Amino acid sequence: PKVRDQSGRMNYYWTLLEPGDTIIFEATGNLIAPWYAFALSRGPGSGIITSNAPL
Amino acid sequence: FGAIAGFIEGGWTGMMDGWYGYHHQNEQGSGYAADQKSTQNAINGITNKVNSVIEKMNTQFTAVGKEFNKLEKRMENLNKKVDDGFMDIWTYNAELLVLLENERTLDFHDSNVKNLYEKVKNQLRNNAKELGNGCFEFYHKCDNECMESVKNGTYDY
Amino acid sequence: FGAIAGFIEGGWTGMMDGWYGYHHQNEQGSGYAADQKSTQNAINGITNKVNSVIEKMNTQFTAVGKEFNKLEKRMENLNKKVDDGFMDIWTYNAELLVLLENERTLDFHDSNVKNLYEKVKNQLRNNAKELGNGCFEFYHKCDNECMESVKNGTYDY
Repeated sequence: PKVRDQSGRMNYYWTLLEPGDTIIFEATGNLIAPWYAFALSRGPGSGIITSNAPL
Repeated sequence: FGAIAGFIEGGWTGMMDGWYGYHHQNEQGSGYAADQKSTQNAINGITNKVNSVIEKMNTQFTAVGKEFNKLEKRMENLNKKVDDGFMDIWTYNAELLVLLENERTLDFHDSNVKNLYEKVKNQLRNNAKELGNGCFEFYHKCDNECMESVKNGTYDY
Repeated sequence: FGAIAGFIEGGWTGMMDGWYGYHHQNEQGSGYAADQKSTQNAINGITNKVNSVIEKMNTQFTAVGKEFNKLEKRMENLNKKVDDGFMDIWTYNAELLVLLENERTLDFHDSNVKNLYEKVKNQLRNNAKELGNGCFEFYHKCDNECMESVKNGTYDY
């Protein structure tokens, strides 16, 4: 069935490449390739707030 | 005890200075006096008691929220069970702690005045009619130089 | 205090009407009387205390059970840990709450009779020998018209 008028689908995936490690992409087709990625250091651990209160 | 709202019926509005003390009718000042020790030891004890109900709860950083997909309903419910569990415990333990320690606080004032009343009756002995209201008719209506010394609890014969 | 089972030793079986009162031997009725205020204020307070240990626990709808497959043993154990945790908390807090507030209830009766006894001794003064048993030998053995007025605490000289 169509969703946003699309019968096709794109499945999205992710991983946290550790410092020093290498990630390798190999494709014969159908790859939605990465273009920009994120360099981050995780904090102690928090959560999401859902609100309309102004910052 | 039965001191507060028992045989000392109601209370006095005229003590801007403290919580406990005396009212003397003799030949001079008709005012009220504070017992800066009977009182400054109670405030030293009550503020100590509030500050420990407040500050004995150390709590770590915690993000309570958890998000689960439509095939994780069991986790969602396990998580909700944990949140309901704490809510039920803290709600019940707090409501009762407030309820019980409030009575423990009102008794504290009974035991204090009853000891202040017994701090002068167990000192003046048979030199006054011990009226049940919480008051003593003086045989030699002390002036302001003597009455201010019964506050320290100091007499002669 | 030391009123109950201290200097008033045992208790009376003859009071079908209340929890506290008097026993008078004078020249007429050898019966017992209830103090409808010393008593109806205690029941107003105790039923208030039970009803708040009962009803201060609001609890939501909860299905405690959780089912896990053979590759979910960790969840199973996490869940069991949560159930054991609450059990341990409510079992310990309940057992002790019952234990402590029972003593707080038995003292309540000490403080009540001791104040009722002190409601007449601090009123009759030296018009009776103050026997240590909790009883007073009357100098003018009051008839039933007077004794029923000491209940209200009303005398003359």
